[PDB]
Amino acid sequence: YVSLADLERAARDVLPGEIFDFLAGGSGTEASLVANRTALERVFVIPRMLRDLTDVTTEIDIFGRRAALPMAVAPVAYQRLFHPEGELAVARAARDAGVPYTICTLSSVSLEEIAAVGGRPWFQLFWLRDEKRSLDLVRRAEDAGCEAIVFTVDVPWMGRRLRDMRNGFALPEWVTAANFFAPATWESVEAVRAHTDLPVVLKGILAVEDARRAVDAGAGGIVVSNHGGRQLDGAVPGIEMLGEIVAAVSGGCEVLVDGGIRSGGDVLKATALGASAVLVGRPVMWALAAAGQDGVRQLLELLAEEVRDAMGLAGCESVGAARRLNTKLGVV
Amino acid sequence: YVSLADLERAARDVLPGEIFDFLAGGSGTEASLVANRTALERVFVIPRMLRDLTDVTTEIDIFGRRAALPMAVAPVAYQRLFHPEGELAVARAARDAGVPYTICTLSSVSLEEIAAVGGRPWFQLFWLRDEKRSLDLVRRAEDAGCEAIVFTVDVPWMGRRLRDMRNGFALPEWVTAANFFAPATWESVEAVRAHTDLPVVLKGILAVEDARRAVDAGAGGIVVSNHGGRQLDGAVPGIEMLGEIVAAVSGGCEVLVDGGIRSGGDVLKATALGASAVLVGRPVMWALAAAGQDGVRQLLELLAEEVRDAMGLAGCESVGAARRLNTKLGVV
Amino acid sequence: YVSLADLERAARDVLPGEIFDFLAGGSGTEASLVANRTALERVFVIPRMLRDLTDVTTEIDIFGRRAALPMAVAPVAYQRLFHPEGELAVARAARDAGVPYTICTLSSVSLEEIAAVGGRPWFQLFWLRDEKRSLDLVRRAEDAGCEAIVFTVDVPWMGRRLRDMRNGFALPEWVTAANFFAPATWESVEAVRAHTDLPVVLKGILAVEDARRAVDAGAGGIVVSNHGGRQLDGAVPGIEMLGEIVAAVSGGCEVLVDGGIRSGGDVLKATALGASAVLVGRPVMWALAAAGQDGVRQLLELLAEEVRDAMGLAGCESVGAARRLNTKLGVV
Amino acid sequence: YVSLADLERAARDVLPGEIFDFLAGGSGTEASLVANRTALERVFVIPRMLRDLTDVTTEIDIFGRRAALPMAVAPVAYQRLFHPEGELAVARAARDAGVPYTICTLSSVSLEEIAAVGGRPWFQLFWLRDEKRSLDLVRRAEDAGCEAIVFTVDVPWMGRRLRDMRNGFALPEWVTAANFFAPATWESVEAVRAHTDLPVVLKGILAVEDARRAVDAGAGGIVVSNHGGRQLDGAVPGIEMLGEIVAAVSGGCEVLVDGGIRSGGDVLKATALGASAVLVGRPVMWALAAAGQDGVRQLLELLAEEVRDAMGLAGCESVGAARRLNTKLGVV
Ligand SMILES: Cc1cc2nc3c(=O)[nH]c(=O)nc-3n(C[C@H](O)[C@H](O)[C@H](O)COP(=O)(O)O)c2cc1C
Ligand SMILES: Cc1cc2nc3c(=O)[nH]c(=O)nc-3n(C[C@H](O)[C@H](O)[C@H](O)COP(=O)(O)O)c2cc1C
Ligand SMILES: Cc1cc2nc3c(=O)[nH]c(=O)nc-3n(C[C@H](O)[C@H](O)[C@H](O)COP(=O)(O)O)c2cc1C
Ligand SMILES: Cc1cc2nc3c(=O)[nH]c(=O)nc-3n(C[C@H](O)[C@H](O)[C@H](O)COP(=O)(O)O)c2cc1C
Ligand SMILES: O=Cc1ccccc1
Ligand SMILES: O=Cc1ccccc1
Ligand SMILES: O=Cc1ccccc1
Ligand SMILES: O=Cc1ccccc1
Ligand SMILES: O=Cc1ccccc1
Ligand SMILES: O=Cc1ccccc1
Ligand SMILES: O=Cc1ccccc1
Ligand SMILES: O=Cc1ccccc1
Ligand SMILES: O=Cc1ccccc1
Ligand SMILES: O=Cc1ccccc1
Ligand SMILES: O=Cc1ccccc1
Ligand SMILES: O=Cc1ccccc1
Repeated sequence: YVSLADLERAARDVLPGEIFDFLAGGSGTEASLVANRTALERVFVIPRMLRDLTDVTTEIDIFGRRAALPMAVAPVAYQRLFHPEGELAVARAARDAGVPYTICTLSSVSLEEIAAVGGRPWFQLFWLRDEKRSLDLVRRAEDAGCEAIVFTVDVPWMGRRLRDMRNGFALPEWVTAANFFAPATWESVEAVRAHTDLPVVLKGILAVEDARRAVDAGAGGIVVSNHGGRQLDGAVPGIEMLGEIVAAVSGGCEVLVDGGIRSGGDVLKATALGASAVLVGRPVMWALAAAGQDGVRQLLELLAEEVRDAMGLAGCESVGAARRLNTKLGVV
Repeated sequence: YVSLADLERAARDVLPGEIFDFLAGGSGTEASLVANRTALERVFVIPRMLRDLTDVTTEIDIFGRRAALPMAVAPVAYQRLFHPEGELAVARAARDAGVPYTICTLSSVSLEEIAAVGGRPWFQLFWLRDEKRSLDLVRRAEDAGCEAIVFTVDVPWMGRRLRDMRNGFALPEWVTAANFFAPATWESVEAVRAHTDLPVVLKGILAVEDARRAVDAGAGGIVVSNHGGRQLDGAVPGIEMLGEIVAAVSGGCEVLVDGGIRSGGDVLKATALGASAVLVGRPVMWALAAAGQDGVRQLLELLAEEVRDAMGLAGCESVGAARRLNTKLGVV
Repeated sequence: YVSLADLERAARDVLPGEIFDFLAGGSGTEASLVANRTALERVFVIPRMLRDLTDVTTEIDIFGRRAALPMAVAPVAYQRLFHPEGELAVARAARDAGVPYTICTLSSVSLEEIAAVGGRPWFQLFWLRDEKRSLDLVRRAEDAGCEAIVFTVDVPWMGRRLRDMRNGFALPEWVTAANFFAPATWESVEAVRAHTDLPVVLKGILAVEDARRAVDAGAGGIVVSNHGGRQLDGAVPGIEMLGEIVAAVSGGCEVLVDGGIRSGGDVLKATALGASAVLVGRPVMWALAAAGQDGVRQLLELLAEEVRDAMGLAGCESVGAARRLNTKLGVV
Repeated sequence: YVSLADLERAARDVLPGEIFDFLAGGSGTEASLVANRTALERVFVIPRMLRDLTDVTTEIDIFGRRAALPMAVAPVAYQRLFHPEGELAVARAARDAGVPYTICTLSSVSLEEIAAVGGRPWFQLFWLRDEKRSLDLVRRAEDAGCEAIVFTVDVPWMGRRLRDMRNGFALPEWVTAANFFAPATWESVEAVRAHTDLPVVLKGILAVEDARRAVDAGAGGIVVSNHGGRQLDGAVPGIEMLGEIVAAVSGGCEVLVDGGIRSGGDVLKATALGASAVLVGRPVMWALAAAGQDGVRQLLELLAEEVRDAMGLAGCESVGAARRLNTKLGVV
């Protein structure tokens, strides 16, 4: 595989159509799904030349741990839909690559099983029916050795995914929510913050004032995101809000971005716009579908080489240097 | 049906081509018809997160009455072209959904018949040959229980609809103007205002100074509109003027918009740009053609669910909150 | 015919390909030819409503004569290429419609013959080999009753028309320059100005400072133009310079525009951007090819109806009112 | 041949696919390769009229020598891939046209052989393994009569050219680096500057501050360039940075540009944006592939005629006048 797009073609060949559509799809007309790509494609980097590249490193420190790349695997529910080893295949590959893996509340293998793989597991939270049960998922994750709580804040309920409606998609019998909902509010955030000493990271922030309030609320991070175009159809891409958000928080929490990251050059763009790191979703699932654990490993190796290549071509010996790159908007 | 576009495909299957073209078409090169869609597609919403959604409501108060959604059925002439029950089918569905229905001067069923259906009927006025006759349509509508007079101000004469010219389109013998023209001026507006205590709503305003003068003239509302691209070919879309107009009137009348609204997400965009409410035209006729009254009911149910979904995903428990959302222009 | 585009299809059917390509083509990659259309299509008009349209008139006064429309027939060389009656057919139709016709230095019928048709003939000048001969064409035109000298200033030499090169195009033997060159300068302009009391109109101005210098030089008008994309490939469209030029001359001469005018709505756009009038080239030749004099008459009747329709839909009882319309740039 | 695009079609016919792909390709998704073209196509020139064109000249003085056109042949490695005479064919044609030819460090004929052709040879440097060897290539080039050292500064390592990866491309046995690497830094630049009295020209500058530092470092020139989209995928086109860079250096060194120059009109655009001169890469290789030396001669003759045509149509008797032209950005 020489690009992430080789993995999409391979996954489309193997997966049943309805499962590929569950993975690929967005809400509504898929305007936000398409815009994630449009927005990255319009961004051009202004590279620097003639800088020392003796010791180029793609490593970052985030939430108290070194990561090999400025990237983590996004939370994607129900990974046994894609391969029989599901979450465990992906988590093992992530661990071996040195990148954090986000364990989902709707994982198809229990969070404790996945955490036992090792590595840098984070845990993604959906707010449940009651405060007490939500907090017991958080405590389970903490007890299992997860390093951060990624509280998804863009899902008061799930968006309208028309592909899934048209296909009548449902989980096969052999895929379940192995860890076993209500709209979250700022009160819910405070309940979680008070319940754990782990960093709380709010995923699905797009308004500048929500980013500021996240810092004020004691978040350790945010993920600037439209949920891969799966929630509000017409929501702005995160990449379009990122520079404004980075300025507004002015170092008060880590600022991650996701949506449409499909290469190491896209990772460079995100960092040049101010991101601490990115999440990658769909491509990880394509690799899992195509070739299981070894597929995910190959994807992460490819991304690592693309990120190193882009950084050095742009004159950046470190991710911090990449954050200081300037950008220019173009057309098409 | 899971989107309004499913209803267009269904209506195209059933209607005779020349009738579909009367419905679908615009004037000239159809530049304004296309631009209505282009303009909405370029608008992205910046949603808010973590707000209380216990009691999300899509209701609004307008012209002294509660409406179930921030939407009314636009005036569309000659609805018996589309289904044999024509206006009565649509009016019954609108009533049962709690949304206002605009009775046309060129209705194919008499205004009194349609008003007798109940609901929240408004009445759309075309200025006639003489002041006295125009005013007698207005008084008829008022006597029949219509709640607002929607004075169409963008039709000194009808635009050049080339599809209709090419097809040699004419009304079938079995469709007539069941209520049975000259260019309206500001004097005409004053004559109507003096003749009725109902709110007068000027439909087809696009210039900012015309919006201000409408308020000064005692209008209770305006509809910011290029008449669905059927009048001046090259007229700006209403959605492109709306934010400027909302600012200029600064609460002095209700500001509605129409043209290309095709989803609850489009309704959210319009409200985020400052609209009090939208009108929907073509899609209502697609539903009527496809399945009569029950079709229109299904369309309104679908729109209601899309509007609620979009509002809540965007953090809005009320339409007023939606009006306070910010937006960003994108590409394609 | 219900649009000017119906006439292009008709002309393409009848003309030999190499002649159609001589007519249709531009220089180079045809970027400026395409951009003339792109630029008009991006312009949207903000129409006004509720104004008195009792006496809508499309007439203007220009160069001391009333014209029926704010339009003249552009200079197009060698009109016998398109129809055997050539210039005389077009001139007769123009006369009968009340619009000026521009007689070309490279006309295929002598300027005196064409002037004898009557109407409002103008005369287009290419600068010759020597001052004395150039001035004798000007004096011939004046003696024949031409009303204005349209000095073409964008042709130091002819552009590179690749269609014509690829086709090996040459004039048939039966088409000649019936009135029978060097680069013009500002000195040439002064020589012409001193030689005639007719208004001198400089055609092919695009830089703002050239527009100002034209006024200072005693021009009675300019035509803001890239020569229909036939001269510099990459030259800005005139419509893109027009508003800036209108502001800079601040009423010191008439400011016409050409390039891509294909409807009465395009005429309205040009006037809203500040043009006194437009020239129309290719479409007049399409009508001539399709149906001779009667074709040109039908085209002018169609344009007159489109201009009246657009003006009134936009609330303009006069061309001066149209000049006061505002515009908004859109997309696609 | 009447455009440079006729030469691409001819080269595609003759070359083996993998060699055509080595020539045509870019890195990654080829976004920067495409953007070079997009960016030029969006630029429109505002031509001037009525200026004296008695003695139009396309000549410039650069690096102490007259050149016939504001253009040089870009460095392209391994020209024997394209034709058996390789570099010698191109160098002879360049010499006979009066335009500089850039001899590559990775030339397939030795630099001394190519320099012996005569003309205005420049020499392109890739930084080697050690300072001493790099400097001995520079001294070789100087001893052979090269006039400038074009130090390529955008290649710490070669970009990821996916076409070449997919094709498994390798040099045939009969093509070698006939003159026979590490990342260059600002120290490397100083070492070269101290070693030669020839002008040092830094090729691959895109950041404004890198342009300024180049002047401060004693460069005689820069080439504003993204390496034809072959290095960082997502790097801004040089043409998009050029105006800003020209302003920042404020005459302190020559400022060249490359990437996508495909006509004399593109040369005019570059000069209007402030370039001293352009480089042309791919098209020279197309001509070499199509017809060897005589092909390159025909290409240079065509470009010379296009540059003269564009300059004069734009009112420019000299390249300096062309630099004073203004431009406007358009769409598509
Ligand atoms: C099939 C699928 C399932 C997802 N499940 C979750 C989830 O359970 N929790 C969550 O916070 N995000 C979820 N996401 C959103 C991703 O975490 C991420 O925001 C999104 O996929 C955008 O990134 P991409 O373009 O890299 O896929 C899901 C995405 C997909 C495609
Ligand atoms: C077939 C048809 C007939 C119409 N008749 C009228 C009318 O009688 N009065 C009026 O004010 N508007 C009329 N309109 C305009 C609509 O009220 C509305 O402004 C327009 O359809 C734009 O909305 P849409 O894109 O939702 O269709 C008509 C529209 C259509 C398509
Ligand atoms: C076939 C052809 C011949 C032309 N000949 C002349 C000419 O002799 N003199 C001149 O000033 N312009 C000439 N023009 C330019 C036109 O006057 C006008 O500027 C141009 O056609 C743009 O308008 P259009 O898009 O309406 O064709 C010619 C145009 C065409 C298509
Ligand atoms: C096949 C190929 C080989 C190249 N080799 C070199 C090189 O050895 N050194 C260098 O500085 N640039 C090299 N370049 C880049 C060119 O000098 C130039 O920057 C680029 O081709 C952009 O111009 P174009 O669009 O005119 O091709 C190469 C380009 C191509 C296409
Ligand atoms: O978009 C995220 C998602 C998560 C679980 C089920 C369906 C969708
Ligand atoms: O159906 C899954 C879900 C997840 C979070 C909130 C609401 C629903
Ligand atoms: O307007 C900001 C922006 C940022 C990234 C991509 C597109 C737009
Ligand atoms: O565009 C509105 C309309 C109304 C009646 C007849 C024809 C068209
Ligand atoms: O033909 C219908 C009509 C309506 C209003 C004004 C003029 C004409
Ligand atoms: O320029 C304002 C605007 C508003 C909505 C859509 C497109 C443009
Ligand atoms: O573009 C104008 C023209 C005029 C005469 C001959 C060829 C072209
Ligand atoms: O070939 C026609 C012509 C016209 C004006 C200037 C130069 C050439
Ligand atoms: O930038 C001004 C403009 C004017 C008309 C069309 C396109 C652009
Ligand atoms: O892009 C330039 C190049 C040079 C030598 C080998 C391969 C590529
Ligand atoms: O492979 C060729 C090369 C050239 C310059 C730097 C690194 C590699
Ligand atoms: O924004 C500057 C620019 C310059 C040339 C082409 C495109 C953009």
